[PDB]
Amino acid sequence: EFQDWPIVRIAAHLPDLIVYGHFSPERPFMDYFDGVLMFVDISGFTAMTEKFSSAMYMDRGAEQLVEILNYHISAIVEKVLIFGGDILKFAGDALLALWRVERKQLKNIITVVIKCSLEIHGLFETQEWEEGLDIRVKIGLAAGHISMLVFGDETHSHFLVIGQAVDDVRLAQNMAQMNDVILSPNCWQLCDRSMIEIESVPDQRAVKVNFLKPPPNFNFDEFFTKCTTFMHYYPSGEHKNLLRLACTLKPDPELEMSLQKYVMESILKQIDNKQLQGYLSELRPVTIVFVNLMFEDQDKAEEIGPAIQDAYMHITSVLKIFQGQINKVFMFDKGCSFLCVFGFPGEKVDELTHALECAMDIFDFCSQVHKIQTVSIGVASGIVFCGIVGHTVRHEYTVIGQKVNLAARMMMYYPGIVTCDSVTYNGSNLPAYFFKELPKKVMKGVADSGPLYQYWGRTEK
Ligand SMILES: Nc1nc(Cl)cc(N(Cc2cccs2)C2CC2)n1
Ligand SMILES: [Cl-]
Repeated sequence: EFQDWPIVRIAAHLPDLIVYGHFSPERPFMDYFDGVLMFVDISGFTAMTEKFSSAMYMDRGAEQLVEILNYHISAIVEKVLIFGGDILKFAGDALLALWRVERKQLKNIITVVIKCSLEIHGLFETQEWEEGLDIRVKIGLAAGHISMLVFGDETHSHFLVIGQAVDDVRLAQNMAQMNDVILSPNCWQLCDRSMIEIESVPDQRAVKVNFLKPPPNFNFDEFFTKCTTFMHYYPSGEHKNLLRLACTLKPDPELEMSLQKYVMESILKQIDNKQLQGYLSELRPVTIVFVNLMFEDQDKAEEIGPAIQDAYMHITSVLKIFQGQINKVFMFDKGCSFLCVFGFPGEKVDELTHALECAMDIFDFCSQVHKIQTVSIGVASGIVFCGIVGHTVRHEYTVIGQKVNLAARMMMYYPGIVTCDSVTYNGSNLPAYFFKELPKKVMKGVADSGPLYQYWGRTEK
């Protein structure tokens, strides 16, 4: 069976949630379901990101980084897929996966997902990034009601999953130490407590898995086979050796038109064999504009949806003018954030002045969108790693680096304003009184930030 059609290559960049969705063209589009979520990332990775920027890598740092990252993350991906999970999105060295199931099957699926989690940790027992540095992962699990949001215009589409289970998995995974599997409170509440031995996490209702101790007669393979009854797209029969059913997709121009809207044009160029397959793995100077949209505690998905949509419509128009791309969209703890990048495949130009002007335009517009409580934007400029991360069958373009993290922390630690780093401030074709030098905050994962500035804008008022 020939499988290497463009439609199949596009499907590598998307979950089954999207590939096999069959939803309307209205934007926003929302749907509601239940599932179990897994959030996982890799320890010692930042350490490596640093190693690969240095001269010892002889101009092949981005190539070597992408290789070693994909070596590890593709193993995680394969575990997830063989356990029946759907990888939703990647961000750097992190990924979110979903096992969508009927409410009645949540108990047994939690068991599957815990076993998957333990098998993931098992890959990394004894593993080192390099001699002297271990590679381990941290896992959070959650379960419950999940909403999906699809937003976009006639040319581009984005999706998010939303709700308390989504917030829960992020919180769980944040409490995890290397080697941990943390369960959300609701996940512990819904699980097969007869089989899962936990310990309390101090000052938290979330719990830590110590062991899976199944009954004497339990057989995991048989249990798993029964669970597959409820997995609509588990590869089976003649396709039992495939990691994904999506590998069997056949040409279908209406489906392909829908799916391509989720994928960046430079990626589609590679997929169409009009660009070299290695061209997107690079350490390149970019400017990151990280936009955070905060909603109220009580806001439901049905009001968040339209507001994201409205914000998006303006974001995309401004980025187009200023030559920027949306690299990734995230949502947790009532903040929807857009990781925007100026300068990447082909787009290099007063990149700084424009990133700042774009940020102010976004800030001013979004601040007026109904339901958006606070807009915050962090702007940082520097060398970042760009590349397609994941497995051959399930991968995405992503950006990794200290300036990405810096922009992300700025937007959270300095809410309600537009902030920029020192590179941006100094490089800009703009006068000093357009800025305000800020108090320096101690920020998680942040270096010495260097001086940080608010972009005040062109007038006092
Ligand atoms: N809300 C949301 N949706 C998706 Cl599909 C992904 C995503 N993020 C951020 C989150 C991580 C954990 C819970 S939400 C993944 C890509 C890092 N956030
Ligand atoms: Cl870096």
